[PDB]
Amino acid sequence: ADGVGSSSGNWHCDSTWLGDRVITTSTRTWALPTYNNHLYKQISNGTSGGSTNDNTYFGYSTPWGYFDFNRFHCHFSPRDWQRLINNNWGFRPKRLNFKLFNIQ
Amino acid sequence: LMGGFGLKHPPPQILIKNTPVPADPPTTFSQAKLASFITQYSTGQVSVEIEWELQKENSKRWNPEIQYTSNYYKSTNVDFAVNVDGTYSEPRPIGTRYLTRNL
Repeated sequence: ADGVGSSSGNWHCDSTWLGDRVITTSTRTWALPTYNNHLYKQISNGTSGGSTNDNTYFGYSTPWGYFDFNRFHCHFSPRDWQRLINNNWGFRPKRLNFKLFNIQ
Repeated sequence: LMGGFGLKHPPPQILIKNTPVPADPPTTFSQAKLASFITQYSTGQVSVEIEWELQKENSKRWNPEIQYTSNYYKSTNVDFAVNVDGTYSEPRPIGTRYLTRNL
């Protein structure tokens, strides 16, 4: 069924409040550039050039990108965040589900 | 018009009275009703329990809604609490209308 003219996913964004748990789903549109012209490159900073010893580093930059949802406002709206903080003593994440679809 | 729920058959009236206990009658018969009673009062505990049904808020509004809040700033007394002399007070009227809906 995978094809050019049929969508591979739907837009699911909302929250649902059931008893002792809440399920917050959110959908976004992204754009991915080519990084580093498909190259790995080492990156470093030394003391030469007026930089401090404290800021020295050595590493690599990769052509890859990455998905990160580590901020709460990704998952919660301001109204949902208000329901959470006003009514509850505590919360913790139970489980996660991730999807990529409708790729151009 | 003052507020609340109109009811054709509302909660019934609950009527209570101390049964009269007469003092000693005359020892010779008299038809007049007895006007002399023992002074009495009664005390006790009353308990009432109501079950309320709730209508949950389904709103899809994005921005945070207005809530009823206690003032954060310091004060001599706590709102809705007893004072130094021990009397309880309600500092303000609290209505029920805070969350919002669309027409």
